[PDB]
Amino acid sequence: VSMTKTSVDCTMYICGDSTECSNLLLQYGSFCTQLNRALTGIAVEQDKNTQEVFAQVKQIYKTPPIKDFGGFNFSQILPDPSKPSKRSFIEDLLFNKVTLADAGFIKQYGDCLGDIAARDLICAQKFNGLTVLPPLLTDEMIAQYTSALLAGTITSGWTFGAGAALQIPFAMQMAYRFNGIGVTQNVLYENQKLIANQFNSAIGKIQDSLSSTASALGKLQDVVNQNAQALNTLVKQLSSNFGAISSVLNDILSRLDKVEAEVQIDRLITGRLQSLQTYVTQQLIRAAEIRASANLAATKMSECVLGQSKRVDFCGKGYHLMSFPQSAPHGVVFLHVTYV
Amino acid sequence: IANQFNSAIGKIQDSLSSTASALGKLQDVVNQNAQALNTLVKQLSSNFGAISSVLNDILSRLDKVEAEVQIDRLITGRLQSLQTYVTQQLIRAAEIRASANLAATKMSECVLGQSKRVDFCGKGYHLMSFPQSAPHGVVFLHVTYVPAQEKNFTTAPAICHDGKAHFPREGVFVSNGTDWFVTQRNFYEPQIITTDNTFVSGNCDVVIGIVNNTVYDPLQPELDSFKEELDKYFKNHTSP
Amino acid sequence: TDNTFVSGNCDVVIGIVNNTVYDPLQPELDSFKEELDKYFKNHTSP
Amino acid sequence: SQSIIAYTMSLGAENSVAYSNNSIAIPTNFTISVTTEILP
Ligand SMILES: *[C@@H]1O[C@H](CO)[C@@H](O[C@@H]2O[C@H](CO)[C@@H](O[C@H]3O[C@H](CO)[C@@H](O)[C@H](O)[C@@H]3O)[C@H](O)[C@H]2NC(C)=O)[C@H](O)[C@H]1NC(C)=O
Ligand SMILES: *[C@@H]1O[C@H](CO)[C@@H](O[C@@H]2O[C@H](CO)[C@@H](O[C@H]3O[C@H](CO)[C@@H](O)[C@H](O)[C@@H]3O)[C@H](O)[C@H]2NC(C)=O)[C@H](O)[C@H]1NC(C)=O
Ligand SMILES: *[C@@H]1O[C@H](CO)[C@@H](O[C@@H]2O[C@H](CO)[C@@H](O[C@H]3O[C@H](CO)[C@@H](O)[C@H](O)[C@@H]3O)[C@H](O)[C@H]2NC(C)=O)[C@H](O)[C@H]1NC(C)=O
Ligand SMILES: *[C@@H]1O[C@H](CO)[C@@H](O[C@@H]2O[C@H](CO)[C@@H](O[C@H]3O[C@H](CO)[C@@H](O)[C@H](O)[C@@H]3O)[C@H](O)[C@H]2NC(C)=O)[C@H](O)[C@H]1NC(C)=O
Ligand SMILES: *[C@@H]1O[C@H](CO)[C@@H](O[C@@H]2O[C@H](CO)[C@@H](O[C@H]3O[C@H](CO)[C@@H](O)[C@H](O)[C@@H]3O)[C@H](O)[C@H]2NC(C)=O)[C@H](O)[C@H]1NC(C)=O
Ligand SMILES: *[C@@H]1O[C@H](CO[C@@H]2O[C@@H](C)[C@@H](O)[C@@H](O)[C@@H]2O)[C@@H](O[C@@H]2O[C@H](CO)[C@@H](O)[C@H](O)[C@H]2NC(C)=O)[C@H](O)[C@H]1NC(C)=O
Ligand SMILES: *[C@@H]1O[C@H](CO)[C@@H](O)[C@H](O)[C@H]1NC(C)=O
Ligand SMILES: *[C@@H]1O[C@H](CO)[C@@H](O)[C@H](O)[C@H]1NC(C)=O
Ligand SMILES: *[C@@H]1O[C@H](CO)[C@@H](O)[C@H](O)[C@H]1NC(C)=O
Ligand SMILES: *[C@@H]1O[C@H](CO)[C@@H](O)[C@H](O)[C@H]1NC(C)=O
Repeated sequence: VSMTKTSVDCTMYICGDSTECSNLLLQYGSFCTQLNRALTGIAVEQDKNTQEVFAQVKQIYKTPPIKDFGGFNFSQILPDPSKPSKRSFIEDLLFNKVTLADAGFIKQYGDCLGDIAARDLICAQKFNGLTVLPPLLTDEMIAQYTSALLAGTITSGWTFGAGAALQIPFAMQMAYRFNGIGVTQNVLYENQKLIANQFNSAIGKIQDSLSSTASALGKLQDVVNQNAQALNTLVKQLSSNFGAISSVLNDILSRLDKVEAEVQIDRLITGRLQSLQTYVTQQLIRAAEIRASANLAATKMSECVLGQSKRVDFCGKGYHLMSFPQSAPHGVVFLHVTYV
Repeated sequence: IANQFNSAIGKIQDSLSSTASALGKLQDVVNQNAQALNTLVKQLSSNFGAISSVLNDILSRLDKVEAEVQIDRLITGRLQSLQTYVTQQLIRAAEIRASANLAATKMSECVLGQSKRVDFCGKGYHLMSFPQSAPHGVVFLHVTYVPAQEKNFTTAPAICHDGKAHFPREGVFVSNGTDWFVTQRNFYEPQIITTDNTFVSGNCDVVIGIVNNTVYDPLQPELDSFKEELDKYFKNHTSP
Repeated sequence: TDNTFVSGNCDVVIGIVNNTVYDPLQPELDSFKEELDKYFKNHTSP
Repeated sequence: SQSIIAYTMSLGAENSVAYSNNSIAIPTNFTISVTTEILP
């Protein structure tokens, strides 16, 4: 649904506190503002992508105190009241299963210097002018929007999508579903205890699958890994000579006088300018893959969660009954329920 | 329905006349096109380390053997400025294509049709949509049915009348608290529960939450009214 | 006749099969004929 | 008396929908809504 926001300031990346270099970098004109402006365009689009996927209700629905859903057991996908973050059991699995780089939540020297400065990459990225901004919506606010869509789905069916939420008993909602897939509603009511046991058992396999297998969240970990590998590659390009006598502007300025320091520095400015434009082009292209994924995820939220879909194999494999959204780090997970 | 629609179009007419914050998606495209060209024109001012931003000054001051070194800096920085503009435009143009293919999909599914897709053709249940042109874009006026004034009702998944269980053919069973009816799912038009409104399957022991009420047979008053005719004829024909 | 609808003669449909179609109004009218005959049979006596 | 305030954003109006195992809400009336969607 999104990727890590980043701002990279052209000045501390290229010139790294050298005012001497800064007076050369101005000779390349508006390239710095184009980079800053670009990355700001990507960073605002991450909040928009998250807003369009999750904020599909203007009302925060909540579940009734009595869980009488006709024998269906949503307790594993609904919020847990006992937890300090209002995640469901399946969301707390999904949140452990992705290993992040920089949430943006206040990095403040004591964590940055000394013992941790060896193993941690994220502090060194910050020291070189690369910064990761936090999302507009916390993982608590995504968990609340996901709760509203799920509590709306189990209490109200599709009606909370089309207008105000209208209560219906859950076995009568599930009958309107069966009728949608061309199965007559008495096939639910005559088999309801079996249909609930099949659903409750199937939700149990999601618990076990997510607890067991390492490959499940590959579509999300490969976003976090591309963010981290591109940032590491951009930090590593500060090591490059570009044909100058040193990788470090302070060395060149220690050794040389202005007349030829300008020639050694011009090379480092050039290549560094080229290293940022490469990263920002790669990030603009990636951001278009993530926006194409977010617009699909918003379309699936609208058509599989707020509704029921006639579209074959769109809302999982089978004939679609309903779907439950779940939050994940930088993503969304749909539990599609299908009649097979 | 016509007065609600005529008033709703009247609010589009007023809204578009009133508020500046509406066509922001289109003005953003014109602004990004204008900004990118202004930035590419401003890059002609940049020295790139040459003695001047202006190519004729270098050709005024210097002879070819070193004018070419000053020129090669400007060629390099300018050529990098074009590739930056053209990459930005190639990327942006893919966003406008994605927007156009969505607009073509909405033209096909919302204007040339009616969509069962929830929230694809405006907020509500989709009835129809009207396209309107705009500078570099399209506006769709989506027309939607939205359910408005609700009442609560008691309901049941089935009715029991003769140990046989009954389900609606279409719609849902509702009760005002004293009597029972079928209504269509999305609008309250209650009807007497009959063998035309409902279908039978199995007996009342399997359906959780089934309720007792009579189910009317509309053929029975015909055969009853003809039984009264039959008796009055037989009673008369005791006399001849 | 409530599970099915009628259109055309059997000569046009490729692969059509013969079977009875039940009319649920017919046993109502048949039971109404047995009721009519028991009334007329009793009516021989007065 | 105007100033810049800062606040945690409200996601929407909080709403406990009145679910019960035998209760249904049905609309007795409707509004035709016309809504504008804008695309490049
Ligand atoms: C909905 O399904 C839930 C998951 O199966 C179920 O919760 C589970 O219920 C069992 C039986 O009560 C618990 O088993 C444990 O019970 C206590 C817990 O302190 C232990 O002392 C026992 O040794 C035993 O391990 C599960 O732990 C419990 N799982 C969770 C995640 O809570 C619900 O009860 C079902 N809901 C309804 C309404 O039936
Ligand atoms: C539940 O819905 C029922 C059907 O609309 C409704 O019953 C109907 O109530 C009206 C009065 O409000 C009756 O109207 C008759 O009243 C007397 C009867 O002797 C006559 O003088 C009048 O001319 C008129 O015919 C309806 O006859 C009656 N229908 C039936 C089938 O009994 C209930 O009142 C509703 N209950 C609630 C709680 O809203
Ligand atoms: C819905 O209507 C049903 C028909 O009126 C009714 O079923 C009847 O329920 C009673 C009580 O369970 C049974 O009464 C008999 O119970 C035992 C023998 O089974 C005896 O001890 C009693 O003396 C008495 O004979 C009826 O036999 C039963 N009738 C049928 C045809 O099943 C339901 O109880 C009603 N339910 C509700 C909630 O209204
Ligand atoms: C399906 O049921 C049909 C009605 O019972 C049946 O039609 C009958 O078919 C036979 C053979 O074609 C006809 O028999 C007559 O054929 C000629 C005259 O047409 C004579 O030489 C024979 O002696 C005999 O009279 C029936 O007349 C015909 N009935 C009707 C109403 O058309 C189909 O054959 C059955 N098909 C199958 C596969 O079961
Ligand atoms: C269904 O909802 C309709 C609104 O969406 C509602 O229409 C409104 O009806 C009232 C009267 O009940 C009208 O009020 C005006 O009526 C006349 C003038 O026409 C005056 O005497 C009144 O003082 C008042 O000005 C509303 O103008 C009308 N609104 C619209 C948009 O037509 C229906 O009444 C509702 N229908 C049902 C069956 O509940
Ligand atoms: C639909 O019903 C809900 C709740 O159930 C009703 O509660 C009583 C008021 C009574 O009508 C019972 O027979 C029903 O079972 C209604 O929700 C209440 O709304 C009012 C404000 O209008 C609020 O003060 C109460 O706290 C709400 N109660 C609960 C439990 O949430 C709702 O108003 C009914 N809708 C309509 C259109 O009548
Ligand atoms: C509905 O809930 C009540 C308690 O409020 C319970 O007694 C009843 O058995 C339930 N009925 C059904 C059909 O689930
Ligand atoms: C009674 O039967 C006679 C014929 O036998 C007929 O003329 C008369 O109209 C009948 N009246 C009624 C009320 O059926
Ligand atoms: C079906 O195939 C059989 C041969 O297996 C053939 O005799 C028959 O005519 C075919 N029937 C139809 C309705 O096509
Ligand atoms: C026969 O007719 C008489 C009235 O003439 C009636 O009392 C009796 O019950 C009838 N019996 C039958 C079997 O119809």
